[PDB]
Amino acid sequence: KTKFEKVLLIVNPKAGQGDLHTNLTKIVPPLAAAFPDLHILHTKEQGDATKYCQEFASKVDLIIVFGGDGTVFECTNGLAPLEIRPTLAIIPGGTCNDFSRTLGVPQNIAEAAKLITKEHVKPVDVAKANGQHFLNFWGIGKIGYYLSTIETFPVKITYDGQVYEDEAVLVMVGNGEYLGGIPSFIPNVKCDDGTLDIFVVKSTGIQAFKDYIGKKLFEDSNENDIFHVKAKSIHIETEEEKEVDTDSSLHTPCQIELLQGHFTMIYNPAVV
Repeated sequence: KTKFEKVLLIVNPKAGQGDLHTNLTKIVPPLAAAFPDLHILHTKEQGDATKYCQEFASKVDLIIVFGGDGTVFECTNGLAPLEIRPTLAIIPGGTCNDFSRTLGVPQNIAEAAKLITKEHVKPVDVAKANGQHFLNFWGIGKIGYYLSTIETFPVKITYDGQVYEDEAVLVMVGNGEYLGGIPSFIPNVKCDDGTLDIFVVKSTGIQAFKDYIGKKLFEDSNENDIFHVKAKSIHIETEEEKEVDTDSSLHTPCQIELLQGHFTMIYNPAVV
């Protein structure tokens, strides 16, 4: 007997290295075997995943998304503002699959589908920036590309009553544990620790920051060239309005809040 009476699987037909038929041979059978009421819908256009989430949110217990970061993000945005939000699961169908990695989901899609079958679920925090939800990151100054080509601007940050003023080349607020297919360069960021990670690279910390990239660090290095703190309530102000990037249209100034345990998600306890 399962804890998910009704299941929806959303499929992006474009997703996955291989072709639709081959992908579906890998993921559907274990799901169909495990869940006696399973509804499968293909997306057709941008926005469909969001609409399916919103339509089935009160009707199913588990929503599974097969697709890349864009499709996953459609789901996050679809579900986050709703009063009733089923458990969510991801089968990685893009190149980065940042949030699936955060949950320790196998990148082999057959293995990812079988994982869902084990029904291991945990609460995950969801961020809100100026009334916009994000799962992974908020940044001023997507990630897979910006890193590859890795000027200064003043910033003022208030976070739980304290403040930080300085000249920064990059400002980020992290929730997810992976960015651009690899471990987040923000040390000890966690999707479920009840706080957000502020990470600032100062005009002078470019070199040091280059060093952080790639590594999974747990302690900080350059308190002088890089500012890193954890906070629950964050306000970021700049000299001139700047544009914001997330997992979208925001811009400074900006208030950020964290919704603790807002989603429940399937994950891999053998890895995370």
